[PDB]
Amino acid sequence: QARVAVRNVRRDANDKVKALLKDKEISEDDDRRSQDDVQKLTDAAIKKIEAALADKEAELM
Amino acid sequence: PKIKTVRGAAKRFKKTGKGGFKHKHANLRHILTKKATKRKRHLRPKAMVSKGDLGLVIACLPYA
Amino acid sequence: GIREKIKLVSSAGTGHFYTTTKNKRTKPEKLELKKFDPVVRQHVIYKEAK
Amino acid sequence: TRNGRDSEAKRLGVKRFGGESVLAGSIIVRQRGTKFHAGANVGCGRDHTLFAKADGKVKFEVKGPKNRKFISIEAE
RNA sequence: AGGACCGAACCGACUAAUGUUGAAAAAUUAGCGGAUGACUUGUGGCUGGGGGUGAAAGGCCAAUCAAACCGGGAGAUAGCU
RNA sequence: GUUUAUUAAAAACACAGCACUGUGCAAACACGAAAGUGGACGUAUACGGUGUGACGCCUGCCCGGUGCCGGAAGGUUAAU
RNA sequence: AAUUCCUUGUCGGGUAAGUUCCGACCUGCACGAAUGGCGUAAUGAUGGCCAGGCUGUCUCCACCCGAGACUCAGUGAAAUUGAACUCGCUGUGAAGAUGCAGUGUACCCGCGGCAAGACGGAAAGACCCCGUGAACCUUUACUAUAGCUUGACACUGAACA
RNA sequence: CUUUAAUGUUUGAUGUUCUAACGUUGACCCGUAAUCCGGGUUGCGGACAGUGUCUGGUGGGUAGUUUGACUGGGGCGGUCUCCUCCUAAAGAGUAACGGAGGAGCACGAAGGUUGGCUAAUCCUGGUCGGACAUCAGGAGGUUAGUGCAAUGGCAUAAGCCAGCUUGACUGCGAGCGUGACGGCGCGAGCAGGUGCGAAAGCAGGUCAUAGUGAUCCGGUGGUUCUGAAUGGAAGGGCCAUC
Ligand SMILES: [Mg+2]
Ligand SMILES: [Mg+2]
Ligand SMILES: [Mg+2]
Ligand SMILES: [Mg+2]
Ligand SMILES: [Mg+2]
Ligand SMILES: [Mg+2]
Ligand SMILES: [Mg+2]
Ligand SMILES: [Mg+2]
Ligand SMILES: [Mg+2]
Ligand SMILES: [Mg+2]
Ligand SMILES: [Mg+2]
Ligand SMILES: [Mg+2]
Ligand SMILES: [Mg+2]
Ligand SMILES: [Mg+2]
Ligand SMILES: [Mg+2]
Ligand SMILES: [Mg+2]
Ligand SMILES: [Mg+2]
Ligand SMILES: [Mg+2]
Ligand SMILES: [Mg+2]
Ligand SMILES: [Mg+2]
Ligand SMILES: [Mg+2]
Ligand SMILES: [Mg+2]
Ligand SMILES: [Mg+2]
Ligand SMILES: [Mg+2]
Ligand SMILES: [Mg+2]
Ligand SMILES: [Mg+2]
Ligand SMILES: [Mg+2]
Ligand SMILES: [Mg+2]
Ligand SMILES: [Mg+2]
Ligand SMILES: [Mg+2]
Ligand SMILES: [Mg+2]
Ligand SMILES: [Mg+2]
Ligand SMILES: [Mg+2]
Ligand SMILES: [Mg+2]
Ligand SMILES: [Mg+2]
Repeated sequence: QARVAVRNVRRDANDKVKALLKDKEISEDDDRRSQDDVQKLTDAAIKKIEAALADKEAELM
Repeated sequence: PKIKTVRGAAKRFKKTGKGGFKHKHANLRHILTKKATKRKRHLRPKAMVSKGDLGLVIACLPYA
Repeated sequence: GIREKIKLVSSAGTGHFYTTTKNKRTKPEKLELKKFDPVVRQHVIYKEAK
Repeated sequence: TRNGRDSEAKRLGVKRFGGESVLAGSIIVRQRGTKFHAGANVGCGRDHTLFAKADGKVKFEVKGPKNRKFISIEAE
């Protein structure tokens, strides 16, 4: 459920940017680039989430 | 075939005694109010094609 | 932009005129000035000024 | 903030260094303010261009209680 | 009875190997689909190049085609090699 | 069933079926400067165009934009 | 999902183990109702997955029969090619060296084999950019134009409301 | 005039009747043993339909073309002319998709002159009143101000206020700056005529450097310069202007 929340943020994020493409306020370059930071952010938030999960999984097992 | 004259340069330089050409000064055709009287007054007389341009004017006016 | 062009035109015989601009918006009162009419070759009044 | 504009250089400064003989009329200095001031036989024009009112040699001085440069033209 | 079923001739061309200065400018070999049908085939006819024809692929129109071939304008033009 | 003769046989094209639409016959429509001809020696249970694609259950909301079908008091508007 | 970017989403199933598959969830980046939606018996040289049988596909290759390859005789090509007395290294260098420097090594010449190099052969790169290049194709690009459509006048007349 | 109504005059349109142009891809007759065509007879339409010329709309159905360039490949973004400063190496000039900002105006006074005046900032006092509203004094001394970016100037002020005024002037211009050039700028002085000043004198816009647009094509005013036989005229030129 958590990764899912994280990801939903991936989704608005790209949405915002995606949208700053028309209204040419961003170079197609700009755009790729950023969407990548968002990926970086998302992977990171997740790996955290999985550290946590693992911490606990240790307990339960 | 007779070289044909650049019919339009002939309408803008007139050949002069010693050999140069005289022409009218540009910049005196409109947008006039905004220009100085000194300025305009000096663009009234005619003028001699420059050392650098004869080349081109003679080129155009082979029968001048 | 905004500032209209106008002629001021010899009050003497001649059709000769000087040329200038005014702020029509805030100054609608026909401009008017002694200027030199080089035709009559004297200094006459010069009127008109939209 | 988006740079990369400049204006064309107005070709300023001294045109005739001290001692140069000039003809009445010539331009001894171009300048925006009166970096130099007109002295004797030197007119200052309406852009502060200083010129010669007289043929002579160019003379630079610092005169004045304010210690200002002046350009004059001595007859030669 | 049937754009029905298996299967030669016939018509196709799905896969593989060979071949690739080939036996061949598209094939051979083993397998493959159709096989009374919108089937297939001989002879002749008709449709012509911004035109034809096309169960549509921009396919086909004489070993080719996002505009055939031949002759002409013609030594087009080539700030390129 | 068709298709890229010669790298694609397919999920693409076609299909029966469905719908919209045009067409009253010297039909629409198409080949034609035209005459002519096809449509058809047919006649709306016919014929062209377009989309969808057996059959079953079905096919909701929006007509502002853009088409088209109508109306029309007004505004502007061609030759003359 | 022939649609899902994150994505091998999560759960379930199948497996020793399954990024595929099947069944589920809804978080549908970006399904959806004749540009049809969801189903569907049959059909399919159609796409994905599974299993039995099968096996040289494989562990891992062995032997064998045939056509070549090899030798003799006859005939007799090809692409290519500035010229060659045509080695390895390490360096240098228009920057990846048979050819330069240094050095190592090598008696002269075939034959059968193998393809690591000769940036090997073939086609004046198809990608890329350039040219005020070409050509098709699109459209509420520009400009024209066949078609269709509006009116006036002409062929075109007489009465009337 | 409003608004209205009505006979009439003008001009349009709309409808109905007719038949004789015109249509007939109804019928029958002859050429003619012929599905063509022609002529004829008849019926049906009928000045409509249709066609020519002119005209408005529609018109990727078709056609010719256009669709910039810089760029640390191209594209995307950004940029394109002008002005100030730095880079720029103490004359000039000097590049980058180098670092910073501004212009596409404003003003008949914000111009000319003659006379006159002089800021900021802080301290101290005292109405509201504050760190800064006005006033006093002192300090200070141009940090202020300059219509606007930045640089250079400015006290003799170029800063600020008044009076009179139109030099924001017409012809020219020795001489010089700066540009490949087109051009741009500076200029004493000369003639005419002016404004201020008792007068020496100052004034051809504005402290200066941005505030811009070649040529062609026309438009407007002026000048007999030209005027296609001649006199005029159109048109053209010249000067001012859009
Ligand atoms: Mg003129
Ligand atoms: Mg059968
Ligand atoms: Mg095939
Ligand atoms: Mg076979
Ligand atoms: Mg069979
Ligand atoms: Mg045949
Ligand atoms: Mg295609
Ligand atoms: Mg062919
Ligand atoms: Mg062509
Ligand atoms: Mg030719
Ligand atoms: Mg040639
Ligand atoms: Mg089939
Ligand atoms: Mg093929
Ligand atoms: Mg139909
Ligand atoms: Mg379909
Ligand atoms: Mg599934
Ligand atoms: Mg619907
Ligand atoms: Mg479907
Ligand atoms: Mg031999
Ligand atoms: Mg080596
Ligand atoms: Mg090497
Ligand atoms: Mg060998
Ligand atoms: Mg080999
Ligand atoms: Mg090669
Ligand atoms: Mg090449
Ligand atoms: Mg090429
Ligand atoms: Mg076109
Ligand atoms: Mg470019
Ligand atoms: Mg310097
Ligand atoms: Mg230097
Ligand atoms: Mg001032
Ligand atoms: Mg004074
Ligand atoms: Mg105080
Ligand atoms: Mg005449
Ligand atoms: Mg005459």
